[PDB]
Amino acid sequence: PHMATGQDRVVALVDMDCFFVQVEQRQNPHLRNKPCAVVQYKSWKGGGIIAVSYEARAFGVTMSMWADDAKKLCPDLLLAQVRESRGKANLTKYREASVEVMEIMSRFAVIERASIDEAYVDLTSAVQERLQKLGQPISADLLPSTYIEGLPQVQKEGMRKQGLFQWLDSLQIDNLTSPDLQLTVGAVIVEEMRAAIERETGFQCSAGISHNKVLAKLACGLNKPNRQTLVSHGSVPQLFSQMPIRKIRSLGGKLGASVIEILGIEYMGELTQFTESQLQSHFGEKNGSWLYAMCRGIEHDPVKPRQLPKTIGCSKNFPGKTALATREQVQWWLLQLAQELEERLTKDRNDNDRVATQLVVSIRVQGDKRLSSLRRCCALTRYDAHKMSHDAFTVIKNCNTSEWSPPLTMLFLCATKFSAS
DNA sequence: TGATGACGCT
DNA sequence: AGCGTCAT
Ligand SMILES: Nc1ccn([C@H]2C[C@H](O)[C@@H](COP(=O)(O)OP(=O)(O)OP(=O)(O)O)O2)c(=O)n1
Ligand SMILES: [Ca+2]
Ligand SMILES: [Ca+2]
Repeated sequence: PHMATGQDRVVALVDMDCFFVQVEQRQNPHLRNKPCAVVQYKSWKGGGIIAVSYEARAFGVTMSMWADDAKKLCPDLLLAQVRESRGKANLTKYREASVEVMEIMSRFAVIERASIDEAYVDLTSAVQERLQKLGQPISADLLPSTYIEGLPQVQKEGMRKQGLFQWLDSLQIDNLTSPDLQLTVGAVIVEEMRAAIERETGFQCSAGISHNKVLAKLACGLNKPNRQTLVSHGSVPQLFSQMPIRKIRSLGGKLGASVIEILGIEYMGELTQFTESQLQSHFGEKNGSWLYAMCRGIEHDPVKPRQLPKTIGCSKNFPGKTALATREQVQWWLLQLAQELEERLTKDRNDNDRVATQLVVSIRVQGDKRLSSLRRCCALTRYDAHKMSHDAFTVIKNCNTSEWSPPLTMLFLCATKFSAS
């Protein structure tokens, strides 16, 4: 009676399907329902693919594939190019499409912007309200695109409905504090949210509904595209019993590899065999407690009330022979970046009633193994591109070993530390 | 041959 | 503060 079960909140994660592709398909109907991809920089191997329609994925086309290589798998692949301004990729169209979706989501609940195409939603309050509206049963008709993970327990839609039926058939609708009922009502609301997003933007999305952010995110990916998935507390032991550790958000990197290496396990469920102290011993007090709870389906990270980015940045690589070797080059490109940055900052100030107060300048030198050879901050007191680019140079001036030596393979300008205005 | 953006550590 | 990790 004193063991927490992490069933206190209803949390959703809404993620747009093949997002940059949908933005380009809305604009150009010729791309709709076709194997297509979004690329940046046409000149090297046809350009780098950064988003892929589900039709193209069926041919094996992936992110981070050169377009020329993708065409070997999928000869009729259609392409849309990222806009280029001031000599660099410009992502404005996708950021603006993002604002369309985020503003719609914000009508339903306060959201946390987690990326350009996804947000978490805390629906706990909304669910309580809808529950008061309700002791009536919940019809399957209200969950037309919802999967219940773990159920049923020979066509795709047939399986979905059978699982949904088993779920609804055993719900206790007379209990307003039932976690399973709360999740179900959550899923009804997310059906409504996803309907509004598609009606008002044209964009389809997937979603996960569970009791916390990590499970919601995991759920979202289980049935994509254009579907949503409910992961109940009860579904966790079976789900985690064969779930590779790397699939869980934040464990896809070196920490996750060390969990696998040090403990000699493969699946998230196997973590339950360790005491909290054992896990803290290996991975630190914070990670240890987090893992101990998370492998039990429990996580407390709040949905933060933030739908605007906290930083506004401009970045460009200069690979191989294109590395910047003269001061005229370095200053010209700092200026190009500063000009895009000023543009976005001025728009931000008018839209969002805030001003950035710190400019961060980051570079990479040719032979450096680190992604950043220098990261330095200075004051950002005026939205002026020439001043920002001049300040950036001043701050990286002493890096030159010299004519710029070694040549620079990356420049980065980032506006940070916003204050109300 | 990429362009971002959040958060943790000392 | 500057660096790193993780991700999208
Ligand atoms: N390494 C990456 C990953 C993504 N994106 C951009 C392109 C994507 O369209 C968008 C959202 O990324 P997702 O990882 O959510 O992938 P998609 O939305 O493209 O596909 P899915 O339907 O699998 O979510 O962000 C990017 O520029 N670089
Ligand atoms: Ca997506
Ligand atoms: Ca995403």
